[PDB]
Amino acid sequence: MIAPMEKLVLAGPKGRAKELLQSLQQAGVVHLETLRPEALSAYQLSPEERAELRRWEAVSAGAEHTLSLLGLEAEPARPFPEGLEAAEKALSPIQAHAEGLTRQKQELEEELALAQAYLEPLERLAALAHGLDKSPFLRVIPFLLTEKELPLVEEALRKALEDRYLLAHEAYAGGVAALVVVHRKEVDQAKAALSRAGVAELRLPGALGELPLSEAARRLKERAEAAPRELSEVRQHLAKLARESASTLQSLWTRAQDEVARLKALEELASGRFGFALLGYVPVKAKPKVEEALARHKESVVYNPPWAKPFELLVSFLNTPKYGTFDPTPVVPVFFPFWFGMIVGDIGYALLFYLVGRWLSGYVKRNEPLVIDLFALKLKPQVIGKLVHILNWMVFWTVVWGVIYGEFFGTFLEHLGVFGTPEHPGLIPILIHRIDTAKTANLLILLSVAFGVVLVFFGLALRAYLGLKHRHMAHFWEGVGYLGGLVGVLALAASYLGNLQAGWLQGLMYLGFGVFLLAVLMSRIWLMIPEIFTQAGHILSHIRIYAVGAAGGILAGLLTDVGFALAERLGLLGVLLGLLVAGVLHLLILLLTTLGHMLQPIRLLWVEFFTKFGFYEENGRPYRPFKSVREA
Amino acid sequence: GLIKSLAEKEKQLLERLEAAKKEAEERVKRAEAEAKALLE
Amino acid sequence: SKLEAILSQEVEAEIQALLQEAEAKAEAVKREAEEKAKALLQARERALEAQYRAALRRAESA
Repeated sequence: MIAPMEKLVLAGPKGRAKELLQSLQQAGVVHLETLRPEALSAYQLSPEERAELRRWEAVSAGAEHTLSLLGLEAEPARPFPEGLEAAEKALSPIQAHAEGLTRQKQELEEELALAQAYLEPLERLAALAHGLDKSPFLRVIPFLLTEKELPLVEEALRKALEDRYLLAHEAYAGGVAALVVVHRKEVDQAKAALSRAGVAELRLPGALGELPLSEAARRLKERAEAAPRELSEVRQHLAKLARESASTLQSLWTRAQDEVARLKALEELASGRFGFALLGYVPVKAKPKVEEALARHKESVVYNPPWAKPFELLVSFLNTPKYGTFDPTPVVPVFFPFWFGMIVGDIGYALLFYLVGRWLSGYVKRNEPLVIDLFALKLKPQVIGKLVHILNWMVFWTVVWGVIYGEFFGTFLEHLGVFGTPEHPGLIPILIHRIDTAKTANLLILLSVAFGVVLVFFGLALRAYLGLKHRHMAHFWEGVGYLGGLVGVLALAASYLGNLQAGWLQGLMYLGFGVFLLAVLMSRIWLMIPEIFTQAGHILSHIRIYAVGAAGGILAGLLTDVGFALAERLGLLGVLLGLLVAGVLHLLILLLTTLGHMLQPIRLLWVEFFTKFGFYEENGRPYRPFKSVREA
Repeated sequence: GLIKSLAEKEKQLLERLEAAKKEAEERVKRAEAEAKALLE
Repeated sequence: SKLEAILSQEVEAEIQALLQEAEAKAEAVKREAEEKAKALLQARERALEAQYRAALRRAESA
């Protein structure tokens, strides 16, 4: 249909062109390009193919259009054959039928809109006018004015006409309908009087207005009455039309989409031998082999589980050759526990995160927009919900661990094992979070730091590896010098951390530690020699974020001591249900912010990731927001 | 890509079309001769 | 390869339609001449034949 062989099209990053080419070449594929720089050894662009293209576009578009007016819109689907001609033929009756009704629907609505609005002035004016609208032989001017204009028209009329006219008005809501009646001889003067007044002849578009009021009034009544009934009948037909034939459109539409791309791709190969990917035309025999050998990479168009799922997608860039350095695939176990352990809390909080999870991988039908989430129904599309089933679970797992770190947190929140106050407070367990002891807090602080110090190591090793294995002396020097930097930080810290633990064990080694730093920074020379401050800021940043991870955590915890524990009344056994009045509202606001907190991790990682520490992305660049990748 | 292989193979073909045309024009040169001879 | 095979195979099948065409464009020339020639030898039998019969008649009639 495009060649006697049918094209299969695949694309991915620049690195995959070569790997894609080797597996495909082996499969039994023919009319292969990319290949060399001036290839034209197969088939090329021609009028006819372009013509066909035009035709397919018409097919695509027509389906879309008809669906739009009709209501709903089609899914993508796999191609269903039906001749190009046949398809063209297919499209025709349905669009036309639908279209005619679409017109009818608008027309009916338009009639009603005018008819309702105009009905009241016209009957009212007609009643006033009656006896002159048997045949004007007296000439009449209708007009609506409310209260304000009413003296102005009369005064004008009186001067011009004298008093040989009849001026009448009655209210009806929508001002008062007013009439001036004059002889057919006085008409010129009567109108002139109106011109001054600023009020002017009430008009209805088309035939009706020119026709005196009585005839017009009748005409408005028939239309008003007619239109709603008629609309129902046609609309009903439209509804029916959608139900049956929407299906037809969808299958056709989809077929058209694959064809359009396929042809366009072909145009690209013909001429100027493509860019970076790899195509080819495949006999049916070759077609399974090509799906078969792929090494986890390409995107095509033809024609434990938590841990494995994102790991499988980072693998495609593990296989990509572009450096001798490593990719961010190890990232998943450094992130994953911690991400869960970001959740911190107790009875009023963490230990309630369970519920949230149950609505994700599940739902509860009491939730206005989490209706049937297993079949996806949302304030965003059903399809998105179905796709992010993968996610709904990864979030659910988050919920399972976050609840668990609710007891992890809650170890140091109670007992008579370690703190000399009650086993569980009898009102509600947890009433005062005990960590405000210098030491108790300190160990949790230093604990957080540690996962960060390791992350500093993770980057700089990889970083040094970029320059090692490419022989970028510049990348080597960067990674090495910053590890020199670490030595000085550690000296000062000890002199405050035990105060007297070291600080003269390593604080006199310090004179020599500064020497360990500067050896290779000076080898790069550097012009941005100052930047080493900021590099010290990175060591500290890992600490700092981790520190925040503690503090913000604690902050979360201190709200249960007024929001679930006790904050109102001297103290009773009614305090349980006294406190819930404010508590519940505040809870969700609190909930939201910790979602923000989990982005602190990603940013933390991103300090290293997007900034080349043996990694691709460097303030963007090819390779795509990795956050969004590992999420599944 | 190996440039030469496909960028030369595309030439071989042309010279087979070319060769057809040559072998053709002679047939015309044959009938021209014959057109004279039989009348002469 | 089989890829280069399809391009061969096409070019040759086209070649033979040119060559057979070439023959036909000749064939009509060849056969045109034949037809023309027939009309020349015959037409000259005619005129000369009259120049015979009529010659003898007037000779006898004389």
